[PDB]
Amino acid sequence: NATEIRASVGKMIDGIGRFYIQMCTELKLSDYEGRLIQNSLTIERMVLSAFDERRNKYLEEHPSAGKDPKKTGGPIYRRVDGKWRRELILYDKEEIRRIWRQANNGDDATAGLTHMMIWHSNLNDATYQRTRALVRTGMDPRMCSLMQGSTLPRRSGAAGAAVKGVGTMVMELIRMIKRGINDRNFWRGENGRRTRIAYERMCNILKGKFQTAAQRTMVDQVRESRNPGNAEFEDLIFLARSALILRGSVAHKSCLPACVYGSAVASGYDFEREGYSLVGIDPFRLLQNSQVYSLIRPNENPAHKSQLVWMACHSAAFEDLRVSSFIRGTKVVPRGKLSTRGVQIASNENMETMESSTLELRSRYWAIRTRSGGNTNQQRGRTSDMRTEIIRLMESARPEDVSFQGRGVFELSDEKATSPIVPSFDMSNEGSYFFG
Amino acid sequence: NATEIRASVGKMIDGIGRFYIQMCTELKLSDYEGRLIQNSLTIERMVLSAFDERRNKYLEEHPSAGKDPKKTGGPIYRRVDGKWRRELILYDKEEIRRIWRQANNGDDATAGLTHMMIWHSNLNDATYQRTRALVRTGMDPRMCSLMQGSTLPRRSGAAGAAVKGVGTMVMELIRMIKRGINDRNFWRGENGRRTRIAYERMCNILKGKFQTAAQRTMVDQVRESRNPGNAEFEDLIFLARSALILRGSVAHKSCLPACVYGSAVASGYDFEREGYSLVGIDPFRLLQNSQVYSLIRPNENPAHKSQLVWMACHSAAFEDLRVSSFIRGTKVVPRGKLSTRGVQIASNENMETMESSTLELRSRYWAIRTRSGGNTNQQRASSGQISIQPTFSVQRNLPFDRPTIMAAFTGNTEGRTSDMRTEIIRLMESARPEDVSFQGRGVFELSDEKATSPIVPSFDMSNEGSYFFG
Amino acid sequence: NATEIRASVGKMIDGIGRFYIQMCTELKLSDYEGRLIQNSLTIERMVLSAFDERRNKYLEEHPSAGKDPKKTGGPIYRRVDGKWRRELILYDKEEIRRIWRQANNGDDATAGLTHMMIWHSNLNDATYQRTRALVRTGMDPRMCSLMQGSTLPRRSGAAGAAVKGVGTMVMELIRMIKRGINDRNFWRGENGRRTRIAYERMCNILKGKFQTAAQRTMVDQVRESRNPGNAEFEDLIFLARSALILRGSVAHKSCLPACVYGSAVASGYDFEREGYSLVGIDPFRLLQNSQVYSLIRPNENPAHKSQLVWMACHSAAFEDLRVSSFIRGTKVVPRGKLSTRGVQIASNENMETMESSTLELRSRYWAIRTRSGGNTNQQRASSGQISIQPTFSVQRNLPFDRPTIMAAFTGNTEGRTSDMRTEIIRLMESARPEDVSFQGRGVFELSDEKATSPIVPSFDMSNEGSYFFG
Amino acid sequence: NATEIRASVGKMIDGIGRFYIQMCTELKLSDYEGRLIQNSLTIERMVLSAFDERRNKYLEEHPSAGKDPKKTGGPIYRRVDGKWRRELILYDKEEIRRIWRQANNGDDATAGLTHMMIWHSNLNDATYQRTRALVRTGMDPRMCSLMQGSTLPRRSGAAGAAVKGVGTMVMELIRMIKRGINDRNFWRGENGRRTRIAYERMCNILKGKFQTAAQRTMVDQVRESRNPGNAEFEDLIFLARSALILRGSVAHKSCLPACVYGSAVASGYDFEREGYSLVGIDPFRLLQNSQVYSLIRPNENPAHKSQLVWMACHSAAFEDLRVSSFIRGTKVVPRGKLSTRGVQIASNENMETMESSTLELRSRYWAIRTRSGGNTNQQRGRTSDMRTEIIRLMESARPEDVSFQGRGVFELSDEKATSPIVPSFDMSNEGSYFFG
RNA sequence: UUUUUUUUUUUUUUUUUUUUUUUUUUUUUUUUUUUUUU
RNA sequence: UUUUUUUUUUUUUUUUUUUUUUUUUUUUUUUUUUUUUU
Repeated sequence: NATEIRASVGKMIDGIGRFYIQMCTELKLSDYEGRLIQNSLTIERMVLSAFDERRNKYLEEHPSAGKDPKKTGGPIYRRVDGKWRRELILYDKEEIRRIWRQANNGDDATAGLTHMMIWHSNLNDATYQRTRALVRTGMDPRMCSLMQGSTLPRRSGAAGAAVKGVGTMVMELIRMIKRGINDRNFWRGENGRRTRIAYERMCNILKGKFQTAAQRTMVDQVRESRNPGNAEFEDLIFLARSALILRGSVAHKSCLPACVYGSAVASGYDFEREGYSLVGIDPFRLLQNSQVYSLIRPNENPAHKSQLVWMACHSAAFEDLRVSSFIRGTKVVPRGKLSTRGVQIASNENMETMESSTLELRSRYWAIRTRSGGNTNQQRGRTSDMRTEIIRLMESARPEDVSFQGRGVFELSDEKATSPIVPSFDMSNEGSYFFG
Repeated sequence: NATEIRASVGKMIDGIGRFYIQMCTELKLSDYEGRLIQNSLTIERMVLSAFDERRNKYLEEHPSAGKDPKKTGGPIYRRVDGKWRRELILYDKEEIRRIWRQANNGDDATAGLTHMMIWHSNLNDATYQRTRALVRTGMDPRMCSLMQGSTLPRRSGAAGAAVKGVGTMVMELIRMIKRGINDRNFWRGENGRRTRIAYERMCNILKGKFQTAAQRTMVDQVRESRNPGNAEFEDLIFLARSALILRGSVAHKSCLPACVYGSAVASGYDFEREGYSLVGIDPFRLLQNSQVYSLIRPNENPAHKSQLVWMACHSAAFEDLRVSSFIRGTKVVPRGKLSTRGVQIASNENMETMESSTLELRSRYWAIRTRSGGNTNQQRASSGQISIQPTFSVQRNLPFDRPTIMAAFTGNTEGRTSDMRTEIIRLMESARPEDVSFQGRGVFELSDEKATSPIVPSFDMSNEGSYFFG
Repeated sequence: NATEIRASVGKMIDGIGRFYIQMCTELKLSDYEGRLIQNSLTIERMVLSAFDERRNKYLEEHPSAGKDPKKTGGPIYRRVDGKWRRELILYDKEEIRRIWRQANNGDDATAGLTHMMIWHSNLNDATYQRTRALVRTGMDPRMCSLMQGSTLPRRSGAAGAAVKGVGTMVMELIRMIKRGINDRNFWRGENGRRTRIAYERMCNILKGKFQTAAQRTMVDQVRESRNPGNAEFEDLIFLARSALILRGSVAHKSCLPACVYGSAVASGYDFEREGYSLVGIDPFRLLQNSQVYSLIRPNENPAHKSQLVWMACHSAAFEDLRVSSFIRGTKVVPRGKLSTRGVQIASNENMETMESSTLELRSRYWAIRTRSGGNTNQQRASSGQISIQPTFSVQRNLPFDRPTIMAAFTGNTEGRTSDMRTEIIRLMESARPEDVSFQGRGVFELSDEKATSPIVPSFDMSNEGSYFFG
Repeated sequence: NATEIRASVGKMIDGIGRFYIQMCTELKLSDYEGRLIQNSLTIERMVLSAFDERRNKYLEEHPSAGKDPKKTGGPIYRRVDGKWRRELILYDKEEIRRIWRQANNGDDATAGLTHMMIWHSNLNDATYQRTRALVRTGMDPRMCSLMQGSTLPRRSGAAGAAVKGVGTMVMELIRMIKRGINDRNFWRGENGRRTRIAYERMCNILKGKFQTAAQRTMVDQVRESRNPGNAEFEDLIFLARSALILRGSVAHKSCLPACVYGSAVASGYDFEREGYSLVGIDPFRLLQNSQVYSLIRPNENPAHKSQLVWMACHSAAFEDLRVSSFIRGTKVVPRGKLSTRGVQIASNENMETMESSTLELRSRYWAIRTRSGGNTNQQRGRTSDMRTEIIRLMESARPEDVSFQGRGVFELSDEKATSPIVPSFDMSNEGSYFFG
C-alpha cells in the first residue's frame, strides 16, 4: 500500500512546516525575512549541529574553538528600511531539541533530519564539487558527476544511504582502506570489528545500488579480501569507471527550501488529509505558488541564481542541461559561464553591497524521477577477468542508445499521468555537460 | 603543532651561537675581530670541510695538493693597531669535530650544517652566478634567475633540497645525463642502480617543487624513459623555460652571519625559552640590534657592500629590486653599476690597502617569505564532466564522452613532445606581465609582532629596472 | 621482570580488600559478622551475577523466575545475642557495578573477577564433584581427579583457562560434539564459525596444557577432523585416560576467602609497596595471622570443616593426603569418613540448630606450587639421526633411512587410531607407581623468606590411603 | 704452492704450543696437571672471552652478573697427594691479551682463535646436540646430523665459515627471518643494511657449500625475495631436507687438545722446519705419542670417555660408527648405551668422588678427510618446480650407492700415501647411527 | 692461494623440554542435599 | 513496505590547490677575479 507512506511523509512535512512557523514566531522576523533562504540555511545547520549526537559527544570532551560550549555560528540576516545587517546570534542546542520534540508530537523526527541533510547535500553538489579530495585519493577529476550526496555523513539512515552516489561510496571506502593501510588497524579488537561491520554495510548498499550482474559479482568478490591493501584500490577504481557507464540505480529525493514548507503549512494546506508524495507532482505544484526571496551580490545576477536554486531544489545539477531547459522552458546556462558565486555568504563580506530580490521557480512541465537506470543496459578468479566483460560492454555501449522507453514529460494541468508529450532536440551540440 | 619546531630550531641556533662563543674564546680574537664576516666565512668552510665525510673518505685515499693531511686554508684576519694582517693558520678537522659534539650536547648537528651550507649558497648566488657552466651544458644565459642553491652539493638533506632552485636541479640532472651518454654507465651493476635511485629522488623533489598539474605530469612522463639520451635534454630544457613563468614553489631559508648568532647568544638571549622561527619576524629583529664589521677595498664603497650583505643574508638577490628597496627604505643598486667586488678576499691581495668598516642591516619594514608561487597559470585545464546521471525520467540519450572513456581504460602514445608543448605555449600566451600576485598579504611594520595590520605598497616609478643582472 | 606482575596483583588485591571494607561499612555488620565465610560467598555470587554480562543480556530478554528484574538471592546471616537469623536481602547489580568501578580506581577489575570465580571453582571441587555429568557423557567415574576448575564457565580469560583441568576441557568439548551430532549445527553460518573458533581456542589451550610430544601431536591430528562425529569421542576419551598418567601442566591459583583480604587491607598492610605473589609464601603468611569464623551444623564437627576450608583455599583437594598432612602437621581425613556436609547452607535449613565457631588455618610448613608435571614419560621417543656425514674419506656406503625420508616429504594415512595407542600403551607400561618426582625441590619452614634450605620429607606409614575419594 | 700454507700453520701451532708452555710456567702446575683436558678447556673459554671484542664492548656498557668487571669463571683443578680440588681463580683479559701478543711474535693470532673455537664446536657437537632450538624453530629432530659447528658464533672468519654445517646456517638464517617477521626490522636504516649484508654473506657461503646445480639455483632464487616472510621458511626447510641426501661439501678441521700441542712444542718438535698439515697424517702421528689425563666420575667408565675424546678431536661424531671402529680397530659404542656424561664438570659436583686417569688415542689406521661429497651425487618460477627435481633425485638415490671411489684407508707406517687397503664390512646391521 | 665487525636482558646446577602474557552474546535449567531421577 | 551508533587535532575568509617531515661514499679539478680559455 502507498497511502500509509503518503500519510507518514505528510505528517513529517507538516511537523517541519509547523517548526518553521514557530521559528518565525520566536525570531520576531518580518514576512519578507521569513522568505529568505539564508535564514533557513543557518537554522538548518543549527538543526544538524543539534542532532549530531556523535559530534555532540565528541565536542563535550573537546572544549576548543574558544566560546563553543553549546552554541555555533548563527548569522541571522535582518532588514532595516531596505538595508541589510547580520547578527551573530548564538542559540544553544537543547531548547531547540525540545522545540522539535513538541513540533513532531513527542517524536524525534530523525527522518526529517535525513531529508534536510540530503537537501544540504543537494545544494552542495549543485554549487561546489571537490576534485580536491578526488585527487587527494588520486582519482582523476573526470568523474565529478558521481559526487552526489558526497557531503552526507554516515549518521544518515537507509533513506539517506539511497541517495548517496556511487562515487561518494568509493571515496568513503578508499578513506577507510588508506587508514587501514597507514596503520595496522584491522586487529581483533572492537574497533576493527566495528569498521569491518560498517564496511560490509556500505558494500551491500553498493551492490544494491548497481543493476547488472557482473558488477554485483565483482563487488561480491572484492569482499573476499580480508586484508584491504593496494590491489583493491585499483579494483574499485575500475568499478567506479565501469559505473561511469554502468551507472547505479541511485534515487533523487526532492526536498525543498525550509521556507517553502513553512509557507504552505501556514496557509492551512494540511498534507496528511490530501496525501503527499516525494517523487510525484507534489514538490512541483508547491513551487508553482511559492514566493522566495534571496540575497545577491552587486555583481551577481538573479537570473542564474534562480536556475541554480532550481538545481539545488530538484537535484538536477548532474543531469543533461537540455532536459532541464525543456522542463524550465528557458535555456539553462552551464557552470562554465555562470557569472554568480555560491549561495552561502562568506563571513567577511560587507553588507552595503548586498541586495535582496525574488527567485523564479516556475517550470512549464513536470516529470517523474525514478531510481532506475538507462534502458541502454537492458539493450546490452580475480577482478581482471570480469574487467574483460567490463571492456566488452563498454565497447558495446554507444552514445546513441535512447533510454527511458515508455515514459515522457507531462504537463502541469494533468494530475493522474494521463498523456505525455515526447520531446525532441536537434540543436546540434549546445553542450550536455554542466562542468567544463 | 609549531611549538616543537620552534624549540628545535632555537636549540640548534643556540648551539651554533655557543660554538661561535667558544671559537672566539679559543682564537684569542678581540671584540671587533669577533664581528668580522671573513673570519666566520673561513671558519665555516672549515666546518663543511670537516663534515664532508664523503670528501674526507675520497681525500684519505688521495694524498695530493702537497701539505693536505687533514688541514686546509685558514686565512685568519687580525688587527694590529689599525692595520690588518692575514695568517694561514691550519686547523685539523678532528678536534673541531669533538668541539661540535660538545657544542650540541652530544649530537652531530647536521641540520645546522645544512643551514650554514645553504647560507653559503645564498651568498654565492648573491655575489656570482655561473653562466660558464650554464653554457657548458649549452643552456642559454637568460635563465640566471633559476640558479638558486646552485653551489649546494648533494650531501644536504630534505631541508637543503627544499631551497635548491629548479635550474639547479636541471643542471644536476643534465650532468648525469651527459655522463650516461658519454659512457654506457647504466649497467645492471650497483653504480647504475644507485645513480638511478638518486635520479628518481631528484625527480620527485622536482615534481614536489612545481604547482601546476601539466608540468608535474610531463615530469612524470620524462621518468618513463629508461635510457636518458638526447631527446630528454631538450625535453627538460623546455621544462626549465616553462618554469621560467610557471615557477616552482621553492623555499627561502633565512640564515644569518656566523657572528650575528654568536653575539645574540653571548648576550643571554636564549632562543629555546621564547621560541625561534626561520620565516617570521625573527631574523629581522636580531639584525635590528646587530653590529657587523667587514673588510673593504680602497676602491670599494661600503654603501653597496651593506646592501649586498643584506642580499646574502635574506637571499633576495633574485627578487624584484623595487620590493627590496621598499623594505630597505633606500634604493637598491642593481649589479650593473655596483662599484664593488666579491665579499671574499683573494689569496694574493695585499693588506696595506684593506680597510675595515661597519655594515648597515637595518630595514624599515618586514615581510613573510613563504614557499608559494604567484599568479601565472590561467585558462589551462578545468577537468569537466565525462558522464551524466538521469535526474528526470525522460526518454532521452545519455551523453557519454567515449574517446576519453577509451583513454581511461587504455591509450595510444601521446608522447612528451608535440603534446604538452601546446599547453605550455597556450599558458605562456595567457600569461601577462600585469597579473598582480600574492593577494591578501602585505608588508608589515617593525613595531607589530602578531601580524595585525599591513600597508599596501604601490610603485608608479616608471621602469627603474626590476632585473638584478643586466 | 617480576616486579611489575607483583605490583599489579598487589593493586588488584588491595582493591578487592577495599571493596570488602566498603561492603562491611555499607551492610552495617559487626566485627564478627565481617569474618564469616557465608556472607562473602553470597556477596561473591552477587559479584559474578553482576559481571555475567552474557547472562545479563540473556535474562533481560527472558523475564522469568518471578521477581527477578535485577536482583537474585542474598541470604545475609546476622547475629542477635548469640543466635543467628537469615534475611533475603535483594541487591540490584548496577549500584554494585559502580561501587566496583570506584573500588579499582575507575577500572573494571575483570582479573579479580577471574580469581574469585576460580576460587569458587576451587571450593566446588573441594566439596562436591559431579560424576552425574561425567556419566551423562558416559565417561567412567574413575577420573574424578581431573574435574579441577569444572564449574568455571567460558567467560574467564587466559588466567582462568590456565587452571581448568584436562577433564574439564574434555567435558566441555564433548558437550559441543554431542550438540553438533544431535543437529546439523556446523553450517557455514556465523554460529558454526564461532563455535569452530571456540573449538580451536579450547584445543590449543589443551595442547599447551600437555607436556609430552605424542599427546600434543595426537591432539593436533584430532583437529584435522572437520566433522566431529563419534570416532573423536573415543579418541578424546583415550586422550583423557592417557592424561590420567601423562598429566597436563595445570596451574594452581592460590585464592583466599573474601574476608582474609579485607582484614589484611583494613589493618593497613599495603600490598603494592612490599609486593605480592600468588605462588610464593604470600597466601601462607596472610593466613598465619588471619581469624575466620564459620557456621556449623549441630552434627557437623569443626575439626574436619577447618581442613576442608584449607582444601578450598589452597586447592589441595586433588593432591595426596599424606603431603597435605605433612604441611598441616596433623592428619587430614579423607572424604570417606568426613562427618561434615557442604560449606554452603541449604535455603530450607532452620536456624535454631546453627552454631558459629572459629576455623584453624595455621600450617607448620609452606611449599611452592608450580604448574609443572611429575616423573611419568620414559623410553617413549629419542628422535635419532636419519642421515650421516662423511668425516673420513673412505670408500663406503652412506646409510640413509629411506622409508622415513619418504615420510618427511610425503606420507600415507597413519590415523589417530591403531597408531598413537601403541605409544600411549607402551608409556603406560613403562610407568611405575614408584617413580619419585619433583627432584631438587623440597618443603620449607615458615621462618625462611628467600627459599634457603628445605627439609626432605619421608613417609613409611604403610598404605594410609593417598586417595581423597573412595 | 702448499709449502707456504704448511709453514703458516706450523708457525701458528708453534705459537699456540709456546703459549701453552708459558701458561704451564705461570700457573705453577705439575707435569701431570699440565696434561689435563679440563684446565685447557677452562683456559680456552678464557681465551674466547678475551678475544670476544664484540662481547667485551657489550659487557663494558652492561655491568651485571655481580663481580664481572673483566674476569669470568676459572675453575682450575689441582692435585693434593692423589685427591683433587677446584679453585675459582679469576684472570683478567688484558694481561693474557699481551701474553698472546708476545706469544705470536707481535701478531694477534686470530686464525688460531678460529681453530680453538671450532674445536670447542667440535667437542660440543660430539657431546650434546640441541633439538631444543631445532624444535624452537619448529624443525623436526630428525636432522641432528647437520648440527656441525652449531655453537660457532658469527665472529669467526672464512676458515670458521667453512666447517659450519648446512643445518647451522639454516638455524642462523631462520633466527634472522623470525626476528624480521616479529618486527619491521628491514627499514632503510643502517641496521637493515648490515643485516642484509650478513644475509647475502651467509647465503653465498651456503651456495658455495653445495655441489649440485639445482640446489645452488634454488638458493639463488630464494635471495630474490626482498622481504623474507613465511614462504621462505618452508622453502629453506625443503632446502635442508634436500641437503639431508644432497649434502654440502663441508670441511672437517682437525684440531687437537690444548695440551697435545704444548707437549709437542715443549719436546722441541718445531713444526715450521718439517712442515705441518691440518688434513694429512699430522694430527694422527702427534697423537701416536701423546699422553692425556682426564677426570672421570665414580660411575663413568674411561673406556667410552677415550672414544668420545677421539670423537671430539677428529670431529667424527657425525660419521658412520663402522668406519670409526675400523680406524680405531675397536668397536665404537653409540650414544644410546654410553654410560658416561659430558666431558665438562658441573659447577656443583663434589670432589671426593672425582678420579683422574689416562685416555687412549692410538688408532690402527689413518685416512684423509677431504671436504668433498659422496660419489653418489656424481652417479646421479618458484621453489616448488625445483622441489620436483629434488623429489626425483631423492627417488633416484639409493642406500646402496658406494662413494669415495679411488680412495682408501692407509696404514700408519706409510708417509707418502703409497698403497691403501680396501675395507669391507658384512656385519649385518650393527647400527650406523650415533643418535638413536 | 684464500681471510678479526659492534648495536636496548640469557645460561657451565645436567643428556632431547619448562620457561611478559589477557572481559564475547545467541530460542527453557537449578542453592530444598553427598555419586542418580529426570 | 523498508529504517537515529560514539571512539586520541580540521574549516563557512572563496570556484578545481597549498597545506610534522629528515647525515650516503665510488678511478684527476680550483679561493690568483665579475659572464670564457681550457
